[PDB]
Amino acid sequence: MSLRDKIEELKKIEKEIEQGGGPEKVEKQHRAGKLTAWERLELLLDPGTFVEIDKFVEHRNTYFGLDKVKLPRDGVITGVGEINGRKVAVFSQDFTVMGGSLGEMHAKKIVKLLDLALKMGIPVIGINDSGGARIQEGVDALAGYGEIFLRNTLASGVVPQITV
Amino acid sequence: IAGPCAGGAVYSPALTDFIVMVDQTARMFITGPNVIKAVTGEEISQEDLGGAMVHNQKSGNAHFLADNDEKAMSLVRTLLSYLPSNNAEEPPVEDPDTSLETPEDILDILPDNPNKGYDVRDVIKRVVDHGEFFEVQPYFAKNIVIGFARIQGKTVGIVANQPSVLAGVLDIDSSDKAARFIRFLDAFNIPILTFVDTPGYLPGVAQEHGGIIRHGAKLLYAYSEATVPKITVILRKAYGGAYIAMGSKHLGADMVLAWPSAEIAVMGPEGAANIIFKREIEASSNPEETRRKLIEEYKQQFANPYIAASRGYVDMVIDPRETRKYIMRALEVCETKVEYRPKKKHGNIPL
Amino acid sequence: MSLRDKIEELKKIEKEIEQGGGPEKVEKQHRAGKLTAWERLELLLDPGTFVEIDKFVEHRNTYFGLDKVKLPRDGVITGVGEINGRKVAVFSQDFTVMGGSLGEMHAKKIVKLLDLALKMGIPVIGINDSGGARIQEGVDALAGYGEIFLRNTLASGVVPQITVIAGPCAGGAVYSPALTDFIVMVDQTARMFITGPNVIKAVTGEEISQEDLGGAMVHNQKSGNAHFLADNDEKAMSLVRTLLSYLPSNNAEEPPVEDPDTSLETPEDILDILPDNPNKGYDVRDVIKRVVDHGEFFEVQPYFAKNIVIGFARIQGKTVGIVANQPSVLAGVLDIDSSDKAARFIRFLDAFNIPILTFVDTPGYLPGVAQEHGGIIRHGAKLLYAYSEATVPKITVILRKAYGGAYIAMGSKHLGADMVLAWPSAEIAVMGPEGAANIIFKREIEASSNPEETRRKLIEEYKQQFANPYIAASRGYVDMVIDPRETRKYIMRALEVCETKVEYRPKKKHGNIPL
Ligand SMILES: [Mg+2]
Repeated sequence: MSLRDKIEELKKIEKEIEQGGGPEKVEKQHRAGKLTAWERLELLLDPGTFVEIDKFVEHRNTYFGLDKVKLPRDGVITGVGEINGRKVAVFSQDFTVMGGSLGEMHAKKIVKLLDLALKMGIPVIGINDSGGARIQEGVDALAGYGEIFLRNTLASGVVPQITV
Repeated sequence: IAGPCAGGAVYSPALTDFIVMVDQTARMFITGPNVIKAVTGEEISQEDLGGAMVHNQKSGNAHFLADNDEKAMSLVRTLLSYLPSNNAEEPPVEDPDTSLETPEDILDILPDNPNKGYDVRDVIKRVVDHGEFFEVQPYFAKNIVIGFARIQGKTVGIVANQPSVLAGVLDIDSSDKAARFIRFLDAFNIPILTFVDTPGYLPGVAQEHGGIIRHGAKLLYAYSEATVPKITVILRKAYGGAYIAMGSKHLGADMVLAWPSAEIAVMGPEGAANIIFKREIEASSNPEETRRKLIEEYKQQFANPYIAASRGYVDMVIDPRETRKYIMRALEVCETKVEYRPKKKHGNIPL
Repeated sequence: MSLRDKIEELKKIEKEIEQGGGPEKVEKQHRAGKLTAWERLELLLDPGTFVEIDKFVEHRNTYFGLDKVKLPRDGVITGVGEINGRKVAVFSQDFTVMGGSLGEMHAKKIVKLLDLALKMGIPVIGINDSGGARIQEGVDALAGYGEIFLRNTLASGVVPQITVIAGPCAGGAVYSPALTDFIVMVDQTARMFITGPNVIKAVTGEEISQEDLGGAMVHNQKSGNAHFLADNDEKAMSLVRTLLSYLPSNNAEEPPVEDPDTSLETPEDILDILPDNPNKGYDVRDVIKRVVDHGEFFEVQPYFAKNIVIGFARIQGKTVGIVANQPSVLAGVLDIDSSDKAARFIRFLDAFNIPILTFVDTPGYLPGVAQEHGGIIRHGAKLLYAYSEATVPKITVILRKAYGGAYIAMGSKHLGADMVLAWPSAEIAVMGPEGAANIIFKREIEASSNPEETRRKLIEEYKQQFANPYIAASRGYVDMVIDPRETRKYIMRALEVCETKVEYRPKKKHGNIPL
């Protein structure tokens, strides 16, 4: 309703997105000896320096029951932070959301982040943790990968690219 | 302009970036009152034809009104303080504000009632260094606000809808005003900070017959062409072509933030819902109940800022109290933004 | 099942797409006096040269019943064809598919087409025929328009962009046209407006028809938005082909050379155009046509600011742009509207490497409070900027009057003209000779027993002694005072030399032209 009611609603929506694939999937990540997508960033970056973008992105493909589910961040955290006072573009795949599978929107977020790293002249860090293509999205997932590969090639010898 | 400025004299000032005019003593016109009277019959004083207020308020020719020569000299010194010497230099860094916090009372500026306005300068000043805003062309096309300010000591230019004047619409004069300013900022390497709250273009036969099409396109061209950093904050309404024009992601903004009060829609929610549900409204056993149900529902489900955030058109929906901090950090990253344009002698902007 | 079975299937899928919105929507289109999107391309492009792309594109948004319909081509045909043997990118909106509304995929098709034109260095022809945003698709529709405008802006002054308005063009749809170089509007069937009459009526109480608000003639005559008025879709297609024949494919080419007139002569009757009475007007196009190849003049914006004339011609087969004061309309004064018309045309010419040929006969600027209050300073300054900035060859011929600021603005030597010629009828002065004598001789005239007689003699002596073309020629401002019958020869010879003209400009992202 009011501006402060809408701020409280915004906070609800963000907490939900920040669950990832939920407490049970998160617990399983930890049992496997693995940190979550957000815990990794929290260790990688200078404290308090990370700005997320595209947190509210949602998938568009409806196939095979995708129209009945919400997929937080579409499985990937993208943003810019600092490492020892220098700007770095980072992405961190969230395995808790459909095995960290790469949907169309997931790919588009990484493409956007790579485009941005190149344009701003900052290193990119990719943290990979993914079963592969979200199979349900069909050829859009391959389009997604291809565009990423294209961005990696243009950035090659321009900004350093590190993968984990 | 610190005195008369008549005939061919006027064109040099028009070809410079900014014109300061001194209140009672400055006058500028191509043709004087005697010749106008001899040709048209119109009786007018030099002040009313081309005084400093006329050019600041009506003609759109001048950017500042100084009360006297002293004030005009200081005004010039202050304007230069925001600018580089040339286009190969970064603008200067002055008196940095490195605090991150936006005050709590930023939450009390927008009215509860969406039909009411507010002064957008109350938002600007709660986001920029030290609350300092140096307004350009304040008397002309007041439905849009433009000027200089600083973020962490570095010059930014501001473009903002003014919802307290003509509902914050865009029109012929506001397009001209903002478009030229944007092009100046771009040329001299200054970031562009845009604040959005607009329901669309001013309707009117005179707007259409006056060329709202070619004039409005100048603002699209200006943002699109610009390679400086472009950060945009949607405060409230952003409908139709006006959403696109006001530093949208689609014209190459680097970051788009939306307050939770933002309302992004293809047209006015009322007009959209009337078209889309045209049939259901006409087949209901009470149209105005269903039409009002559907309009509220359209606003809630379709016009909220999360639809555009879900597509990545809005990078983040944010607490208004985070606004200064997002801008500061975006601008730290964007200090090294390099963007290329096709090789051309120049473009063909609409005129 | 088999490959040939799959070919038969493919052909069926294609035939269904080619129906557009269906037989009844096509009948309706034709009843409105409009051709289909495909019939238009057929006339526009050389026979059998069109290659369509993205024919099989389908919309993705499912809102408001959109998941229960097929929309062929998503309402737009895109591809590449030839016009007179040269490659051109084309799009053609299909009004029979949801009123030619712009969806997400429709827009992406057009974006892809513009990206391609730019990359390949070829012109773009947009045929618009659209109710506006597909509102059922919401912010994606707006995203679409936005990306189109960005592509138009990037392409601006790199490849020629021509828009034909051949039906409705409402809302944000209007801005892509505005960002293109030239707009052809079809009489009666074309309409363009941001806001429609019903919204205007609801908000301002003004009652107006669509034709009176945004018809082809309105935009040609009142608003200054459009450059040509075609009767017909057929006529609009032939107009586009003729226009392109003047233009290069892109900004890295010299313009095309076509059917050279190699004669040097200017007919004797060029001496009979300017009246004996210097207060009488004439049609400047009678001078233009006795100087350019074959007498052929292709006029741009002929209904708007008719006190100035612009268009394309050829000299020895090579494209030139014409800018000329029109003494038969508002005594050939400069004003807001003429300044806009000429300045934008000149910037186009310069961007695409076309010489500028100026014909000067102007007493100055239009006096009036509305001119001052409407910004004649900033608008007038656009013309000065446009000439000053131009690095293409600039040839200026002064036929008669050239007074004050307008002398300067009309391609003067001081703004970088490569050659300035004056007829013996030329009258170059710092302002109108009456106003100048009134200032210079203020004391003699006021002192006199008969101020009007005294004033009258001084004006005559001033015109004779100070305003003749030989004063400016004595300083080298006018390169030559010429016999009017020598005009064509001078222009040809100068243009031959100026083919290799190289001029630099300071490095900048761009300038800050007044708007
Ligand atoms: Mg104007």
